Amino acid sequence: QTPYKVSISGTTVILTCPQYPGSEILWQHNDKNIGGDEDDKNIGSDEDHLSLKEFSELEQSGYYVCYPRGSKPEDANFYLYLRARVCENCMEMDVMSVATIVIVDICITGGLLLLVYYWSK
Amino acid sequence: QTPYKVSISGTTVILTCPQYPGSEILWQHNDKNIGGDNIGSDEDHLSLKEFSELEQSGYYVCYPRGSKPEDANFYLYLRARVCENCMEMDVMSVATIVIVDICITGGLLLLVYYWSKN
Amino acid sequence: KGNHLVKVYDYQEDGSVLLTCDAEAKNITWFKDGKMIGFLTEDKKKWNLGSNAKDPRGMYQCKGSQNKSKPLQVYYRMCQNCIELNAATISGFLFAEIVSIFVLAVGVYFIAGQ
Amino acid sequence: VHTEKVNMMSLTVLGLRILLLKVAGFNLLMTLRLWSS
Amino acid sequence: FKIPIEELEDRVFVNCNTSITWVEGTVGTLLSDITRLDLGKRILDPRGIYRCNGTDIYKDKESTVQVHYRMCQSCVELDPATVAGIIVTDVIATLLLALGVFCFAG
Amino acid sequence: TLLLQLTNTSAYYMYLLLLLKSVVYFAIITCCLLR
Amino acid sequence: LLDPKLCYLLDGILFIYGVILTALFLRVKF
Amino acid sequence: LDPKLCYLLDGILFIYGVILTALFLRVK
Repeated sequence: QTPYKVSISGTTVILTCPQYPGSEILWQHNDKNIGGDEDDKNIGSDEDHLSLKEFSELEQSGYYVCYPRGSKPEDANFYLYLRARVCENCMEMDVMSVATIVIVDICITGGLLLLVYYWSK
Repeated sequence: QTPYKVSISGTTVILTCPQYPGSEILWQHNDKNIGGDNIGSDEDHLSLKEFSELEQSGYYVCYPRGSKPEDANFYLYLRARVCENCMEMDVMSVATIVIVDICITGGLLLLVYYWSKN
Repeated sequence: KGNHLVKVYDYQEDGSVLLTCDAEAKNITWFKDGKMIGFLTEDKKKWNLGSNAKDPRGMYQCKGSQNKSKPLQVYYRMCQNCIELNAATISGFLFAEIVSIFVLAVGVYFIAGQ
Repeated sequence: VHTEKVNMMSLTVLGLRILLLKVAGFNLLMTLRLWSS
Repeated sequence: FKIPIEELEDRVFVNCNTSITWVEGTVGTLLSDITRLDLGKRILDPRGIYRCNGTDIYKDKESTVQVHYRMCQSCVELDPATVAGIIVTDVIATLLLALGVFCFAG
Repeated sequence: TLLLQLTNTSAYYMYLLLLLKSVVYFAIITCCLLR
Repeated sequence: LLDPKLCYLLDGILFIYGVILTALFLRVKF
Repeated sequence: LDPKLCYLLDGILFIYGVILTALFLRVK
């Protein structure tokens, strides 16, 4: 029900929770409240989702919570345990993508050669 | 200054700590007393042969005899990985070999062209 | 103890090296190879160097509140360039060079005004 | 022990091999364009 | 209420107090007897949305965990300079090959 | 794996060297072409 | 890792190139 | 296995291919 989406790009992570959109939400992890206090500028919460930069393997890599005001922290029924080997300027590519791009490159090169040879007439 | 120098070649690691005009200079490693008599230990180097990665790394302090192991000058924190023989190409070496090969191919190809033109 | 407060943290499976200076002061900066480069702001005392791939070096001082802190060092040489020298790689190098030279020589011979 | 940059080297060696193939084909093609064979 | 997760050697376990009812995710290598289930290798990058029921002190509660590991192994660190140079040299080389085939065709 | 990095670096240097050789060959043939 | 698979893929492509062209050469010489 | 064998076989295949290319385009 309304799963979390940890979308990441390079060293930065975008983490959003669609459990209850359209309300103030402070997400606490490991028994302390980490919301919007401008703390360290690393947690950027714009409207609902809070982003982290300079992610570390040890700290801030654990549980997570979503709930609005009024309700207590010990009320929410969801918990995200994410461990992220956060890496700088990198992505995941299987062999299939490289094979596809190589085949495409060879094909387009051959097509261009044939086109030029045809134009040579 | 005290430019702590480490040179690693092959599987043997040697090093130097220029502070000494001639003394006992005792060595330490995470509170261990590496050296003496086996484990490599020289007057100036330590000759770390069979240098594996996980079992042998950490602090290394050069402090002469008769002094506490704390009021020494520097450390090095040597961390290294040795496969077997290998070698490390700095950009100077690769530039040198590229230039040498350029010279070789240019000379030989020009000579064979001169021969074939005849 | 005395004068020695520079601890490098390790035993992490990812490629990162970092320092800790256990001093109690405000905005303790970091020296480097004898001229000052880095600067510390509060809420952190974790002046990271990056990754153990660029082979960090040099002597680092954090200005303790008495006079100074003498360095430790940094030296990381993992493998980066690792050309093997067995009876396979050097033989392959010689063989490939000879083959390429031979093919180009044949081509040039054919090239010469014929 | 990390496998982060070995993939980068294996990806760039493929680019180098494809460049070598293209340039060798080009050079052979022109050399034969000249004359003789 | 949380779902404890610990890695003994190379396996991520999920056990809270009792059997865990998988609802969507990864249900692969499991030593399911009554309590602990794991998902084999850590490097395998395991994900999934899980569940477990009331525990010793907490009856009739239901809290869910969501493992979203990212231990990338097929994972490449692209250097912008290197990739840019490779792609530009590749396109230059293919244009040069076209020029060569044109010059030969005549 | 270490062996993969070993072989990969050796082969990268080898292929760069081969491309470098083919470049000077191209230079010679194009000098012949223009003349 | 992907190096073995990539090398064998490129080798397969080059072998296909070799085979088609030797077939064409055999056609012309015949 | 080992990538070394793969690369050696690739080089042999490449030289064979270039030689056959030269012969084919010479005859045709």
